[PDB]
Amino acid sequence: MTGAVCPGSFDPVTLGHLDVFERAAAQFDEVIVAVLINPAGMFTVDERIEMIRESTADLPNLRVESGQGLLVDFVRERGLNAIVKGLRTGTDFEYELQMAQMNKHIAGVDTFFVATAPAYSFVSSSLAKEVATYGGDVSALLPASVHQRLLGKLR
Amino acid sequence: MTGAVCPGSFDPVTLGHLDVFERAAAQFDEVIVAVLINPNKAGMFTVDERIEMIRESTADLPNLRVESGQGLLVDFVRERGLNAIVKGLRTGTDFEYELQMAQMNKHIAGVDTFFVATAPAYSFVSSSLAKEVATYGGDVSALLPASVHQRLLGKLR
Amino acid sequence: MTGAVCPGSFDPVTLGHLDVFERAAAQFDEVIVAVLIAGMFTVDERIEMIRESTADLPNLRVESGQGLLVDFVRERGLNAIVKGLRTGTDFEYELQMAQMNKHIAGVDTFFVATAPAYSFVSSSLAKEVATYGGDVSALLPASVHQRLLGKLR
Amino acid sequence: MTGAVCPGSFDPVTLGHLDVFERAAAQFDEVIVAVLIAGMFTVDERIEMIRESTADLPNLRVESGQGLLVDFVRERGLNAIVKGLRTGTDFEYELQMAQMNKHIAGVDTFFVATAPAYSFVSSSLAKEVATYGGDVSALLPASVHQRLLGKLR
Amino acid sequence: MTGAVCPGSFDPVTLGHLDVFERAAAQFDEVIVAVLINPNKAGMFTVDERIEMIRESTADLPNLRVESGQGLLVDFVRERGLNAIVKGLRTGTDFEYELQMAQMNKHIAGVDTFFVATAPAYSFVSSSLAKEVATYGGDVSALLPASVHQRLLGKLR
Amino acid sequence: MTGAVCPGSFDPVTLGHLDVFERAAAQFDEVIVAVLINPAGMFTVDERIEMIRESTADLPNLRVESGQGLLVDFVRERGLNAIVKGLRTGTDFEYELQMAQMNKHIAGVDTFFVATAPAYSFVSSSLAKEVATYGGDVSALLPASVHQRLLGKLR
Ligand SMILES: O=C(O)CCc1c[nH]c2ccccc12
Ligand SMILES: O=C(O)CCc1c[nH]c2ccccc12
Ligand SMILES: O=C(O)CCc1c[nH]c2ccccc12
Ligand SMILES: O=C(O)CCc1c[nH]c2ccccc12
Repeated sequence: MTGAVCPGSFDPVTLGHLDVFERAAAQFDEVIVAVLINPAGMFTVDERIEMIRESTADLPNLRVESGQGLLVDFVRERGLNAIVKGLRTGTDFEYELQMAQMNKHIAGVDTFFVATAPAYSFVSSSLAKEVATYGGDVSALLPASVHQRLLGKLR
Repeated sequence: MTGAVCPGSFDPVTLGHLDVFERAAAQFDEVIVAVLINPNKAGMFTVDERIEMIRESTADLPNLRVESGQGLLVDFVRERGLNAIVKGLRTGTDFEYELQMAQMNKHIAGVDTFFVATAPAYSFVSSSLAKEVATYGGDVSALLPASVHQRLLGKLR
Repeated sequence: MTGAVCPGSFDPVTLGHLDVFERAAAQFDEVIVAVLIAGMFTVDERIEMIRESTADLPNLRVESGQGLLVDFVRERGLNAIVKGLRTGTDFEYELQMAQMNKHIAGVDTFFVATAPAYSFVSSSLAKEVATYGGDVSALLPASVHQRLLGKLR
Repeated sequence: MTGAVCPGSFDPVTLGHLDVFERAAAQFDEVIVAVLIAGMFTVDERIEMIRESTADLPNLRVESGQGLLVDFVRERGLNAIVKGLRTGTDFEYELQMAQMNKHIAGVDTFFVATAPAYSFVSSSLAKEVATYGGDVSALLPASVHQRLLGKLR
Repeated sequence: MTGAVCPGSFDPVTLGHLDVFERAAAQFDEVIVAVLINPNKAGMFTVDERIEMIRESTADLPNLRVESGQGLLVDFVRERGLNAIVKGLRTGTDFEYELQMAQMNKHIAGVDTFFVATAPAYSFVSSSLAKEVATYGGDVSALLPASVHQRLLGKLR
Repeated sequence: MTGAVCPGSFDPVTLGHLDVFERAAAQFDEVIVAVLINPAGMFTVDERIEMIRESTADLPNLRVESGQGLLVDFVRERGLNAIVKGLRTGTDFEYELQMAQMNKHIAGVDTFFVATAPAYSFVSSSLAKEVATYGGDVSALLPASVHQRLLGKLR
């Protein structure tokens, strides 16, 4: 039985994230989305977890959990040793490569990167929030449920 | 039954490739190494030679097999009932041009591509640079499996 | 009297190229597509395919050329190039030619990011995929696609 | 009726920025420099410094703004941004914002490669160097440089 | 009498830094490690601690010395009668932003900068990532000299 | 006594190359410019060597020699173990990094990279030849003597 962890802050989850979740769930027997609790953002951890669960309702082999500290501990504690992450640019690859090599060195945990779907290559949680704050329409870039909650926080 | 295809020309296979094979074999139920052959331009090693060098250095990976092919990689993948490619990457430059091919492959056949950063120690080895260095007498013994190094010197002499 | 030149081999023109043409036509009074003159299509064929695909762009025209792009540009009274860009790698090598062109002829180059949907399309990859039976119909203008099938079949 | 907006904080404007302004003014009928509103200079100060440095550009004006750049652009009847670029790293992060801006408001972005001589100048590095006594006089408009000395001395 | 300055905050020095020091010491008659201290924000280690960790792991480099400084690097370099900086680089992204600073330093003071690719084995270590990983309990003993690892754990506990 | 080798095809030498030569000569006791003879280009090896010698007449600690085969053999045969090369882009760095790591691995030879002077960041031997072929003026980008010879070959 194979498995991977998809880590992030997901504040909020975007369609870019969801695309990665879907592709991981299609290729591994089990996927765990790991939501970081940090020393902070727009949505509480529980809010983020619920938005991810709504968006991944049709992925039966994917579950969502929170964690803190070293990601490789979160991964190994659950019997796995693979991370799956989405990538948008060469710059992304160079920073993430450092962390991937470090994670493999310290804990034997592998990282698999997947290129973003072209349609979602310019979406990030940060930019979506920023645009929405000033009234820009980001409804095509977020799951439907997320866009609903986001308008709420902003009002 | 999960599975992935690890493609390349593997002319010859390097320790960087082998590292990628091992990591894929650890994470997928089956792995197929796809040895892509250009029917127009012969490489240094024949198809038989390429496959033998890979098999000899992967004997301890019981869920990996090696097959050659040509034409579209996505056809090789789909005809085996799979839809994942695993490829090793060294640089940001690598990521950008492989990004193009992965998006195209997803578009035309729904095949996914997963990239892995190769191990630091093998980051600077490529089949082509190993060949070039060996051609002019440089020592590349530590970058190639034992199944390769002396066959390579043999080809060159 | 603003104007820009959109250069390339366009063998064949793709929807990525067409997107750039449309954006250049929307921002300059005058756009010329400059077709460089052994690929798949003849110069006349490439010109025709672009003309077919840009009929709704009244301020655009298509011409062939040879030699330095800056001479093609300057001989038509203009001094700006508009070119599409996909990657950072693209930017760094196009940057060298942009600075060279500015240096030798005072011709400016404006780059525009490809539309997300065409980030992975190029003339070369479309031909390669199509050659092995892959469906590239969503990546090429309708006219082009039929013509491409013909060259292969 | 062509036009483009050149955005930034310009704290202060550098010769790199000015080069881009001049190139945009040469290719569009109308250029607006958009100054975003705790840096070194006040908004009024930054606006003044740019106006001083662009007196020879008759089709350029300088205005301050807040919020989404695309709204600043659209509210003035335009839909193009012109921005200067130094590196491939620059292109990849600016690319994300360019595609976002096109998506949300249909505003195009044209990038231009910095002049070779200004490849290493930025507002931040000029301030940092000047703060420790380094001579940045060859990298800033004459007016700006004097004003900068004043803020430090 | 040739010479180069190797700058950094070295908070703490890593094996990647040490590799760069050794390569500079091999190619220049004298090398000065320049420990740059921000008078506004304290790092994890004091200036004394940073210098001691560097000295302890460079004892076999007789043409290298260690001095702290602040403000413009080019002033530190020129006041010692030198005009070369040697810096290690990992990525293309590293090269682009260090490129800016090297051009600026050449412009304002005529100081040259030479970059070296760090060794593959140390490519992914940085002072900041080593600190972050150690903070949350990860094992970074193989990435730092002996002079550093336990002092680091000490700071953290 | 310190030393470095500056390798290339130099077909022809540009002001970008010369800038690198000057900076190497200022920092090492001895510099050797190594001109590759290849399996080819516009200028013969002897022509290239003479153009480099004219351009570096004021660098007494720099000499010019031809070589073939493995660069690290050329370097070690002359008692040195350092290469100095100019770099223009991050892309350049990524390709050259591979070769530098390989050269250090196989022969213990170090490589030091130096960023191009801003004024010469867009010049290359290849682009200068191409531009000159079609009548473009590249005289500000090449040593004076080189531009003279180049016009000759083209006529
Ligand atoms: O955003 C990421 O890629 C990593 C998030 C992350 C770091 N440590 C973690 C521990 C538990 C869950 C998530 C994380
Ligand atoms: O592909 C490109 O961008 C350059 C094509 C090109 C070079 N010189 C040219 C002259 C005329 C028309 C096109 C060209
Ligand atoms: O620096 C930039 O390129 C963006 C500045 C910017 C964002 N929103 C803006 C609104 C008005 C004027 C300027 C801005
Ligand atoms: O162009 C380069 O950087 C390398 C040229 C080169 C490779 N092997 C060489 C051997 C002798 C002289 C030069 C060379």
